[PDB]
Amino acid sequence: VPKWIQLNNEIMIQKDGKFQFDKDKEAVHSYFVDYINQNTVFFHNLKEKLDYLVENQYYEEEFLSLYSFEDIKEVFKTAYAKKFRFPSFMSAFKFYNDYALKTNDKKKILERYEDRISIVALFFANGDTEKAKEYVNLMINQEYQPSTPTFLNAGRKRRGELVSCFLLEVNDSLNDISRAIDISMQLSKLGGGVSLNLSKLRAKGEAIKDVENATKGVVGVMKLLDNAFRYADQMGQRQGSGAAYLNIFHRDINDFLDTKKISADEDVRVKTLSIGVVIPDKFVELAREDKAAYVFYPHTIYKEYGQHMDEMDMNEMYDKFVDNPRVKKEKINPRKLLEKLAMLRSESGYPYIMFQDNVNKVHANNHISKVKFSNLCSEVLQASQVSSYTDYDEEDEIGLDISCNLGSLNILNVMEHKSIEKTVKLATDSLTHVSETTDIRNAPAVRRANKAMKSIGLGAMNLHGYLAQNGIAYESPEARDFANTFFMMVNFYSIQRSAEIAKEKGETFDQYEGSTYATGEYFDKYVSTDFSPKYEKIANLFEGMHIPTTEDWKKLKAFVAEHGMYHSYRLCIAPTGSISYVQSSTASVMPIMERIEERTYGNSKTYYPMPGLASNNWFFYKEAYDMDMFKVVDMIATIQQHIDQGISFTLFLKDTMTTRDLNRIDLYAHHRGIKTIYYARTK
Amino acid sequence: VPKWIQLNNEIMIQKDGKFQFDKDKEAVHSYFVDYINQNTVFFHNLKEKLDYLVENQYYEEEFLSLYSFEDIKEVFKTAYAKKFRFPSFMSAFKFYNDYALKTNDKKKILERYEDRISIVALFFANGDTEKAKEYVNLMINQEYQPSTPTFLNAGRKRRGELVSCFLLEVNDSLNDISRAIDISMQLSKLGGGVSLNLSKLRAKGEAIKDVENATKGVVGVMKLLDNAFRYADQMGQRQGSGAAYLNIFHRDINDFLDTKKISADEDVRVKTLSIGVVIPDKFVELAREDKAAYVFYPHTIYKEYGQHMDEMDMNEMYDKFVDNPRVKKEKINPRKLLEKLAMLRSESGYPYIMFQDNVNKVHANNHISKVKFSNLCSEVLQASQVSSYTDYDEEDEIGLDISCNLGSLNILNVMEHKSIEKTVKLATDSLTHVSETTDIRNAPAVRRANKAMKSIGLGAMNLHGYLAQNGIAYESPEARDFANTFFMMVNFYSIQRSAEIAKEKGETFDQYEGSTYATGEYFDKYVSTDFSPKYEKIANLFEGMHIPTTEDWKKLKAFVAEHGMYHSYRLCIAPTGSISYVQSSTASVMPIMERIEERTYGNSKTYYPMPGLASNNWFFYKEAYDMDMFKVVDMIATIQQHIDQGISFTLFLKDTMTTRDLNRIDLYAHHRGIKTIYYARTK
Amino acid sequence: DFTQMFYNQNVKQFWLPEEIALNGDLLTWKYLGKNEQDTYMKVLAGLTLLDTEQGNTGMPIVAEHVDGHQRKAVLNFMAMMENAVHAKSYSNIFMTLAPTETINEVFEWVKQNKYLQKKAQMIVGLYKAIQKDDEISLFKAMVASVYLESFLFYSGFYYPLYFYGQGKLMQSGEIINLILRDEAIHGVYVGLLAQEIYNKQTEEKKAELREFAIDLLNQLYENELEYTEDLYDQVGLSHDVKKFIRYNANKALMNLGFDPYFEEEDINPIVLNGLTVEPLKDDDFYF
Amino acid sequence: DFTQMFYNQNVKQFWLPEEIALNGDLLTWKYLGKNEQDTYMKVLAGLTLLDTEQGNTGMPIVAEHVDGHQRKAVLNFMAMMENAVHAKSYSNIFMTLAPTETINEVFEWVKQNKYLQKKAQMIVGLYKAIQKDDEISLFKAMVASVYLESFLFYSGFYYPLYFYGQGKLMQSGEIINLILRDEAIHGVYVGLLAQEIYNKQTEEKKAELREFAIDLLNQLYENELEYTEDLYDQVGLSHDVKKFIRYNANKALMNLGFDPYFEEEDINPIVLNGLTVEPLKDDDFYF
Ligand SMILES: Nc1ncnc2c1ncn2[C@@H]1O[C@H](COP(=O)(O)OP(=O)(O)OP(=O)(O)O)[C@@H](O)[C@H]1O
Ligand SMILES: Cc1cn([C@H]2C[C@H](O)[C@@H](COP(=O)(O)OP(=O)(O)OP(=O)(O)O)O2)c(=O)[nH]c1=O
Ligand SMILES: Cc1cn([C@H]2C[C@H](O)[C@@H](COP(=O)(O)OP(=O)(O)OP(=O)(O)O)O2)c(=O)[nH]c1=O
Ligand SMILES: [Mg+2]
Ligand SMILES: [Mg+2]
Ligand SMILES: [Mn+2]
Ligand SMILES: [Mn+2]
Ligand SMILES: [Mn+2]
Ligand SMILES: [Mn+2]
Repeated sequence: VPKWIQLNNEIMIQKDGKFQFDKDKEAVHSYFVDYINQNTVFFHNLKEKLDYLVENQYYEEEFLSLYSFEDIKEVFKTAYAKKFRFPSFMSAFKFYNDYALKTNDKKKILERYEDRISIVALFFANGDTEKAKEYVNLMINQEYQPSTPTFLNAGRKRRGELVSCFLLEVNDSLNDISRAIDISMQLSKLGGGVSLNLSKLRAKGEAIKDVENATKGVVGVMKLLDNAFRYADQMGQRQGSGAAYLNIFHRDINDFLDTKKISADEDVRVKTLSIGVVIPDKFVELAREDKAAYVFYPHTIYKEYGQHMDEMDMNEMYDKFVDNPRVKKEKINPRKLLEKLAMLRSESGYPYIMFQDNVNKVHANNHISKVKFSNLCSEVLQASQVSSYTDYDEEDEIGLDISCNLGSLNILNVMEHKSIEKTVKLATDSLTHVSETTDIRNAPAVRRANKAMKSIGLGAMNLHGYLAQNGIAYESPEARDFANTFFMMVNFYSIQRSAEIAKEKGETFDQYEGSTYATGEYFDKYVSTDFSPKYEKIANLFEGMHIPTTEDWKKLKAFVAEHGMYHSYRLCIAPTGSISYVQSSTASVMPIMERIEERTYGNSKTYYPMPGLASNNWFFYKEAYDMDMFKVVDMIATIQQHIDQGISFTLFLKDTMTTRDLNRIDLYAHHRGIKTIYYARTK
Repeated sequence: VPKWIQLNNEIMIQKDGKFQFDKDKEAVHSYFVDYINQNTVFFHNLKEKLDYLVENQYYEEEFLSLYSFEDIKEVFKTAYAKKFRFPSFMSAFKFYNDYALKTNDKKKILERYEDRISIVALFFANGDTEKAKEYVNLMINQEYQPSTPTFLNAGRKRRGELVSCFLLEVNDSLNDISRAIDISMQLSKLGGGVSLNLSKLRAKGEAIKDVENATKGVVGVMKLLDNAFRYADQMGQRQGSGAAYLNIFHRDINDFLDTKKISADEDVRVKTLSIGVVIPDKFVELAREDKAAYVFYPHTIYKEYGQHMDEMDMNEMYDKFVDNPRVKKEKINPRKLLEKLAMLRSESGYPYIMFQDNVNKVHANNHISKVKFSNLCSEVLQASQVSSYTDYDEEDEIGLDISCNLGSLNILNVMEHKSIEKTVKLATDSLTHVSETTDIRNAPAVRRANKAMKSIGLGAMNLHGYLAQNGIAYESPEARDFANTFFMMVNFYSIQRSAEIAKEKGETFDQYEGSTYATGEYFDKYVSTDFSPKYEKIANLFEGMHIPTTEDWKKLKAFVAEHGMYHSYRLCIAPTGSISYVQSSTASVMPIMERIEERTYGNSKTYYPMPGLASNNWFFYKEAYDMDMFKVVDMIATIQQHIDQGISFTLFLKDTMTTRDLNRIDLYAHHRGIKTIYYARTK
Repeated sequence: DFTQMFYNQNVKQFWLPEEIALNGDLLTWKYLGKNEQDTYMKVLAGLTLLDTEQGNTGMPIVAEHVDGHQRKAVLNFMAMMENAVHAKSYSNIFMTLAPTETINEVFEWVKQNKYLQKKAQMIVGLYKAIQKDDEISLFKAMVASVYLESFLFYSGFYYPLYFYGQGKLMQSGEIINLILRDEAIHGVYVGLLAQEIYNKQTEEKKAELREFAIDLLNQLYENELEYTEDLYDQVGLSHDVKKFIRYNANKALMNLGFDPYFEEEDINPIVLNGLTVEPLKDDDFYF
Repeated sequence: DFTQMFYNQNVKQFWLPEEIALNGDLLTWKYLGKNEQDTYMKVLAGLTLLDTEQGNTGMPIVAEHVDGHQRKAVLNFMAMMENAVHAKSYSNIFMTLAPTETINEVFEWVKQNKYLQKKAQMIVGLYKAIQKDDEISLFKAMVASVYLESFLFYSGFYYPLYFYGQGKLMQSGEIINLILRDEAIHGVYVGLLAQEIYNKQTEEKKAELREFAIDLLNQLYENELEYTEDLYDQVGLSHDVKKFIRYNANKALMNLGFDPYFEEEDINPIVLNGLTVEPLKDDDFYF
């Protein structure tokens, strides 16, 4: 057993009835001194290292060619001047096992944390040395963490795409289904997760060219997609992961849900495809009143009205569909369907829940389209337009797919440095650069939507960590007050940066004029309401930082009306799992699952205490399974009111909880304005 | 129990020690008088019936509009002038349950046999009333039978494609694999069987973009294809059928064969995909000498030589591949592989066996390409060129994909009418019309190859029926003598018709100049050898018909040299599964499986004696399982010397035959020039 | 003269319920009346009980007392079929067609049903009365086993066969036909062993053994009548089933080498409709 | 927690002797020396004799005393494999390799052999000592059964595996490998049934049962060493066979939930090559 691993395992060995938390610093120091320094390649100078990395097909020479070697040396010195030290063994282990560049044989280490940070900053700056230094300071201070794809692949010749989340609309035709399979395989080949909307596919038993009962429904396409994702499993290094979304009013909803039953037959069972359900307010209203509900055949609706069922307003068109003899529908029990969803989530954690009306009542780009589904992580909520892929030698009608490149603010580090504005603006710049340099040449809708909408996702992490290290309970009203103020500030500064970018480039996103930003309806609550902390304790946390007021929001509204917005979507809180160890932070805005994380790496078990965990803050590091999910919903709803996209919201359930408790949590989240529910985790 | 079923079931009730074969005429008479005449939609005259059929979206008006109604009436009168009577219950039952046009509710019969034949003749003639009458006489005499797709769909608005056999080349890339899946689904949607060549795909454990052990091999692509064919089930009435072919020297050959093992894991099993193996002479030579053989990784060969492994001559390149360090190969036992093939064919009847050198030593279009694989029925053997499907917005490099429309001569009726030449020429004209009227909108390579090659397949059926009804044993030398003479005459007249069509249209098939027809190397054996019957009994069967001599073949060779050849391929003997009942003929050129065919339709069982079966010829109707498979191989090889494409050759094995017997049968077939082996049927 | 051919027949008949997919019966089951479903569940539960005891007790105990390794191998195989294949197949049927509560209720119903308890008491009592080296106690248990195989199962078999013959519940029916095919050969085999013992006796002893067999049959028969009425009156079939069990009682007697006891009757015609590798040598490559 | 899983694994491993053609073994058998042929015959007879005890007594006696319908079914299936499959397979191997007179003589010799008899009678003695409703005596018999399935067979299996790993006697070696694979799962299953009894005991009773198991293992092991030298010295293999016995003794102990007794050793590479729903209440929708 490695010496550092033995030191780490001493964490759990109680001394004086207390965990030996100081053993992790010794564990990380031993890990470095005994493995990392030994296995780190030696280079006489930075010039030689850069030459070796470029010539040996490790780095892309184009982005490094925009700087004189003096500027590159200055940036690397800026990264190294901080003398950054990993506070725990797990942070350094995760970095040097996942993100640190290694020789082609995976035997030696070519990049340190400073080297990766400097390369990422130089890639972001796009030839600006001062901007590169600012990015280096942001990342080395760990105020901002680029998403795993960007952090790992930026500046590397043999790299996947820096965007890893894609949403695909599928039209009701064989050409569209085949193109969807091809695009999913192409995108999974790039390492990105693919979410597909299957609500426009006709249900099982529908006619194909005036021949009845010919359609296999969404389950056959689901089997096709599951096999496609299994085949394009990223060369075996990471199994292909895809998500399928179906509106609850789709006739195949019960068959769609049954694909995740354990007892499901292997023919119908889908193994590697995640499933989410889009629930309009109409379904919740029907279930609340216990009224018999109907699920519709999409193709009958399309023929009767000329539009897709998910392209129409269900809250208004449900009665018309029920009263239309030319629309085929199946009677269902809405409460039985809700209970089936709860039981399926308890057994497997699926499906994801998207509350469509919660998403679209605040959606700023409803003129472009309503939000119909989410991504594989359930935090992407953007307008999409379905593409029409025609026969060979015909012209395809390319629509708008969804993709956003992610980055996370480190809430603890941002608050400690009092740099919400600067961090948010720099992260927005880096995400804009990543979006601009991204070009998928096998997903026409994805490429077109990336060019037209310029969507980015700026997330946050270490909310529970920051609160616990400041003596604030995650479920307390003070925690919600802090989240309200912090995310209001984040939204304000991201909007300001988007407007500044639009002014500098003299260009907004496609169809901005019809958005709520253009009309000013977006800023109504910000100009009419105040979001400064209501608790003196929280207000003190923001000392030295300007909290935007109603006057500031009015000025920002006027500025946006004058100059517009560059990004259709800016903020989305993704789960941010792997890089949380490197950042030494709690994942996303969710509460911690366990105070100390027990992991197995090889035959050695590693112990990871929650970042900042200690005797004096043990009580504030309350585990998620012990919290009231209603309070977690309150926190997420407080945060979600300042996020234009969704928040990846996992539910942490105890094994004693019945399906009724899960249903109550779902209904409260829908009541509280929650947009999506990611996972039902049971302890 | 219907009266006709009761009469038919009286066949097996032996009276006086002999079967009551005369009950079938009574059975068919009762069937007609009590079901068909009752359930036939009544029209006052042909004009009203045609107007009703065209108005109700039954008959396409494009082909009918080419004729004045007087011409259509004359053609229909010609069809009815024969007073055609179905000789057995099964023929009429098959026609009026599979091919007769029925109302949309499937309750009434709109088409009689004469109406269907007249519609097909009008479709063939393309406006030529005399040509239409000739086609009506040809089909009503049952000398020529259009294939099930052409016969069923011709002249129908709802009709699918008249071509049903498709061969696709798959290039070694994700784009090409996705395009192959899409094209397979598109062609299955049309109801045609799709065969894919997987020999170009790199083996499992090969590198993708300098990333080793990333490729999943041909079995992952096979799983994708199996799911695609399962999804495109053609309404489910006929499940989607696809075949995958792999070269025996491919690395994945063992895994390719393991997909058909019953013991195979379900994640590897491919339920709906038939598998064929392409065996070059090199493999047989290696197994004969018991030498250790190697299976090669295709991508290593492609990188080393810039050409695909299956695009090279293995008999010339095997030693170079073995001696080349840059080529990756693993050792195998050729005799163990042959035994595994025999065991798999005994257990499941798979894989199909294609003897590549047997096919390509007589292939006339080796300049275009060698024949690398076969179709789902194992009789299509044509040159193919793989396509290069590139990224979206990139132009594709469309190759040549194989397809042919099928027709069968009725040997018994062609010999009774002494109309080999006229029947062959009319069948060639009809096949050419079907080829010219085909346009596949989602298979660019299929459509391009159809335009360029103009390949047709003219088969034959009722060989065993004709021989038995003439006192000739199937395995006897006289049977092979008759087959030799008859198929030599068929080849002569099909070549003459192809040359005449080329002269009339002024065009040959693409790349005809480099073919063996152009250089005259095709006619060497015909100008040097006489194919007249060597037995007086056989020579008498051809009395009244002119048997081409060496002088006639010299004249035809000169004529072809002058005018060229319109078709790259003319003759292929397909199984002719269900349309043989309508013609009251034995299936293809294979010997009959049973003397009396017992089948259960609905809840009533029916008996079908072999056509012409009686006490006098009972012994000549020897069943295939009782036959010496060596004599069947001899007969098929005799026929195959006059067929430019392959022949669907099913092996009929007794349960007592060991795997060594099957291996010996395959080795004798390879020795005798057999191109393909279709199925291993065990009694 | 017979064990080897029974060995071969038994092993070649080997099957598992999982070979038959049961989801195809879902609709014809849904369509039956509540009375029909109730009778069907109870009928199969009665069969399950019989096979449970035939597998756990009857076949193993007879195997223990019968001499000869081949005879023991046949009896051991038959025992395995009873509890590892037959009894289990009924649970496959139950788990497909019925919700857990209905399944729980029917198994509770077997425990408290007086006719099913009586028939189990009588049959198992005779199995457990076998004394080592005492051929008469063994004969009595073999008669009981033949009566279970060839007579007692048939009040149960009637109903799946009755549906199969109408094209209803055909997947479940396929399972039942396989079970019935097995029991027919089991009844013949055990019958032949019983006849071996009977044929060793004096005429006086034989007369007593016939009395035992006929008294036992009548006692089982009278109980089966009450069981049949209890199950089938609600579906209107009791008289028809009674004719069927009498028919099969005669077959059981015949399996024991005795004359038929009941007069012949017309059975419902629906129920009648319900019924190598060798290597390649060098010369193989030359012709 | 385990019986249905073992049911599945057992039934999916079903096989028949006829599946493997044996005649091609004569092509390597003829090339073995007299000592090799002698050892093989003696080992084979040893396995045959021990497996017969397991089929006639060991499995059926355990099936009789174990409570639970599903356990009785699995145990019945295992007994069937011993009597119907394994016993016929051993007979087939013998009839292929030796003439009738040679088979009779080898069985006469092995039947009189001191080391084979010692272990056979020790195991049978524990099966005969099981008392109705006494779980201690049942446990002791289960220990004996696990020792036979997972340990005592392996001094014998060594030789066929040794040939099988060299390319000799491949057809009979394939058969032996299938048999061995069945005995492995039999040993694991009976081991779990023994642990169930063991875990119901007090701490003092547990210590007493552990002492029983170790003492029994020691007696059998010391006799195995003598058995091994008696058979394998003439072909020079005894040292390696002894390592294989200890390795399999450790597996048998682990099957009984006990610690390994012997230090870990590497095995001969040739032999290795051979081897809670609740409903919404109309108030959950209001907050
Ligand atoms: N075997 C058969 N095949 C095809 N059509 C048949 C057959 N038998 C009867 N029909 C059809 O049914 C009609 C009535 O048959 P039937 O034998 O009674 O005729 P018919 O009055 O004797 O004279 P004809 O044979 O000239 O029709 C026939 O005219 C023909 O249309
Ligand atoms: C071809 C095919 C389609 N489908 C389903 C998938 C598509 O969403 C749906 C429509 O297929 P389309 O490709 O749109 O067929 P079509 O356009 O020719 O017919 P229509 O005019 O009615 O649109 O049918 C199957 O389930 N199986 C099949 O084999
Ligand atoms: C993308 C991908 C390809 N493949 C297989 C299918 C193709 O036949 C083969 C080649 O893939 P390609 O799509 O051709 O990949 P590439 O051309 O970018 O890389 P290279 O030039 O080195 O070939 O790899 C997989 O098995 N899994 C995958 O995820
Ligand atoms: Mg369509
Ligand atoms: Mg490539
Ligand atoms: Mn039974
Ligand atoms: Mn029985
Ligand atoms: Mn055994
Ligand atoms: Mn055993």
